[PDB]
Amino acid sequence: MESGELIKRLEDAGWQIRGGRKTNSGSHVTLCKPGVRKIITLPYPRKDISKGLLRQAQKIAGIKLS
Amino acid sequence: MESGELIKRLEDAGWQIRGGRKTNSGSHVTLCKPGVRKIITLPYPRKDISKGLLRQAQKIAGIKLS
Amino acid sequence: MIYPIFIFKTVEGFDGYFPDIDGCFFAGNTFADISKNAEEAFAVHIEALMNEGFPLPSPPKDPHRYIDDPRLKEEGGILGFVEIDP
Amino acid sequence: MIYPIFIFKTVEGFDGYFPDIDGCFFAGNTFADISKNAEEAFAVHIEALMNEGFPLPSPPKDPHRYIDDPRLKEEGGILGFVEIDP
Repeated sequence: MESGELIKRLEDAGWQIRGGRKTNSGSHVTLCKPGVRKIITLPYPRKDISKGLLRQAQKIAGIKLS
Repeated sequence: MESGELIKRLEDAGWQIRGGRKTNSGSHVTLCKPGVRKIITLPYPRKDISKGLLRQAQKIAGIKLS
Repeated sequence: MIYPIFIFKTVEGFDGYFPDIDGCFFAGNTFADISKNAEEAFAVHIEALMNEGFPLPSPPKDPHRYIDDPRLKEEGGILGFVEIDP
Repeated sequence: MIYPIFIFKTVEGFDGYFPDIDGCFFAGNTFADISKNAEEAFAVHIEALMNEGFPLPSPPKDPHRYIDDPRLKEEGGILGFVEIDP
C-alpha cells in the first residue's frame, strides 16, 4: 500500500486534509476528522508502507486497512 | 542479583577484574580472563540485573546463574 | 530532547511513528533519512495539535513503558532515538 | 556506525548488551540513559580491547536481522539501535 492509497482510505473514513508541508524531498500531510481530537501526520509519497505502521494507523483512525 | 555478586560469579568462572572506567553517566568495570583474548564490560554498580543480561553473561562467560 | 521512535522495515527502507505521539508517522530510506523525516513530522504534528486545540504529548516515559510495549513485539518493530529541539 | 542493542527491564530501569559485541553490557534508569549509556559502554569496551591488543568484534549486523532473536522473546527484551560516531 502506498502513502496516497492510505490517505484516500482515511478520506473515505471521513478524515480531511488540512494541508501539507515541504520536506526532505517529499512532504508531510496532516489530517483531522470532525469529532476526533487526534491528528494524523503522514509522509508522502511512499511506495510501500509497513504493516507495523498500518496497524498503528488502524488504531488511530478506528478502521481496518487491507 | 547485584553487580558485586555477578563479578564474584565471573571470578568463580576464571575471570579477573581488570579495572574500573568512568565516563559521563556512571562507571564501568572491565574484566579479563587469562589465556583468553576477550573483555567483559559491565555497568557498575547496579542493585538489580535482568535475567536477559544474566543469560547472555552465562552464554559468553560461562558463569553459574544458580 | 531524546525521543523514542518505533520503526519497521519497508521495501524502500523504513517507516514508523512516535510511540508517545499518537498519529505522528514518518519514513525514510536510511537511518539518517528517517531521523530527519521524524523531526519534520514532529514539528508539523505538534503545530497542528496546538492549532486544533488537541492534547499535546508529554516527554518520554519510563523505559519500562517501551520495553513492555506490545507493538514492538507484534510487527518487527525496532526502538530508535531522535534528538528533537523544540 | 549503526549498532543493534538488546534491552531488558530491571526493578531500577533497564540493562542490556550489544549482540554483535560479546562482553559489552550496559545499564541505566531513565529513557535518556539508554542511548547514552549504551554508547559509553561501547567506548569503554572497544578502548579496553585496543589497550590489550585483543581482536575487535566483527562488524554489526543490520538491526532488523535480530528481530526474531529468541533471547528477546525468552526474557521479555526489545530490539533497539544506536548510532555511534567518534
